[PDB]
Amino acid sequence: GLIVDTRDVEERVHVMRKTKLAPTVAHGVFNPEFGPAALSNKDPRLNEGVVLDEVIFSKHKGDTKMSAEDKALFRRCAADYASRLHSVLGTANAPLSIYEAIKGVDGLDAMEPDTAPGLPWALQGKRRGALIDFENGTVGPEVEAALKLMEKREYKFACQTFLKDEIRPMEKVRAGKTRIVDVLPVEHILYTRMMIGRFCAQMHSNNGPQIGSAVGCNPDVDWQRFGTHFAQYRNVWDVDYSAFDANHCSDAMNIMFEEVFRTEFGFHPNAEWILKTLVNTEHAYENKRITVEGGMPSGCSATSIINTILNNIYVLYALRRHYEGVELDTYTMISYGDDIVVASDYDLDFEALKPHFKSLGQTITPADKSDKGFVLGHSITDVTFLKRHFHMDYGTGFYKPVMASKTLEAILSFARRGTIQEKLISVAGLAVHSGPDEYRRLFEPFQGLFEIPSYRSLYLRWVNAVCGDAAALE
Amino acid sequence: GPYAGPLERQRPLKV
Repeated sequence: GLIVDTRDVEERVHVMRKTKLAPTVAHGVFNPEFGPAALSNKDPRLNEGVVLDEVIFSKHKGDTKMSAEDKALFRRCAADYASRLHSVLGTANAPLSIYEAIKGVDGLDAMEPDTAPGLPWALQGKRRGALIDFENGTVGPEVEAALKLMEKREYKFACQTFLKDEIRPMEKVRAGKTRIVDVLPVEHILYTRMMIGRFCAQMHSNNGPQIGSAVGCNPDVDWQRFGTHFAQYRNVWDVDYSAFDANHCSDAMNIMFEEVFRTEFGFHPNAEWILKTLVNTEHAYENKRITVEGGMPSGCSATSIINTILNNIYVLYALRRHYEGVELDTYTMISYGDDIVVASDYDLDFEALKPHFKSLGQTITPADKSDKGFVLGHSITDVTFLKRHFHMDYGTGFYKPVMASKTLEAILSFARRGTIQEKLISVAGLAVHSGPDEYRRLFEPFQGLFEIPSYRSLYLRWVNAVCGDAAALE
Repeated sequence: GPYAGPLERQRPLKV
């Protein structure tokens, strides 16, 4: 988005720290071009002389303002998508009773028991459980207060800013491209799902090429569902954005909320508000406290949904801004946050869409970095969604998600002390689709040191998930 | 390449 002022005031939020990820026995075998993100502005590997802070906030290249016409077009693309959305989700998007907004409902998972409470709960020292009784299902001291200042529309907050302790490609590592996570005051999160937690519930439940959402899916089995649907079309695109979240122009966000969360659909008239509050944000990075217009903060709940909705509107907006009478049925797509896959029998020219996406402030580019030219013909077995490729299972004919071996090795090369054993299991689930040989190889350097799930043990478990009958009938 | 890296997240946590 756009920085309106970089200031230094009073306190200092200590986010400075080390990485807890650590090389495993695997690292000394695969030696991945991957490594932990720079967490200290003086990290020994920072490519010569570059500042951490400098890089981190350099994604806010500004906030694209739109022409009254482009606006009206977006508002039309929203009124159309938001239509076909609720028309399939029903208007069961009413609010949530406090209790539900904590324990979740059929679909929506229960709020996070205890993770970074945000501001001002930290410049005060204490947990979420130390404010809200998570075991119970209701508020607390300052909680119900904030809850009412919000209820009356008085509430205003500040976004805490975290650092992403994660594995990244050695290049981006040295470039100092450590990602940040705006962790908001937990009451804001609570009221958000109280406003649209029911909307999100249905969202998760009906994920698919229909509503164009992937949020709430289980890639391990929904890959068959998805795979087949995208096997009908002529062309398949694997679009790629640059800081998708950070570049959502103020006008886009404000207009999307307005059109997608109307009381006309059963929402509360404070849905539009609580969402509009996400536009102009204040971020506290140590002693620094910055004001950021535009762009959506990656950290708040519903983030993936909001981004998905956006991503869907952008595709309709962009196309109409170049084609003749484009309708939602002209194409088909499905996105998860910013990750996206589009399909259409028409031979659309995404290369001619860079501008129309630019009008929104989104720089689009093809995934497979080859000749960076939006080519055609591409099929389901070229694109990569959620870092998982669509592979035909030569054993059951069903599709299975395969992560590039390299990328997998990276996951196995770094693990915080002692978690190895449980991760090796989790990660093992992801690697079973790389075949039996690559499975063995990816874990080969672990035998006699840990419990490696037999290749059979997992294949069979996956089989009775993609199609429970297919397991018995065979 | 772009800021878009290959080894990070996938979904929030379990469904």
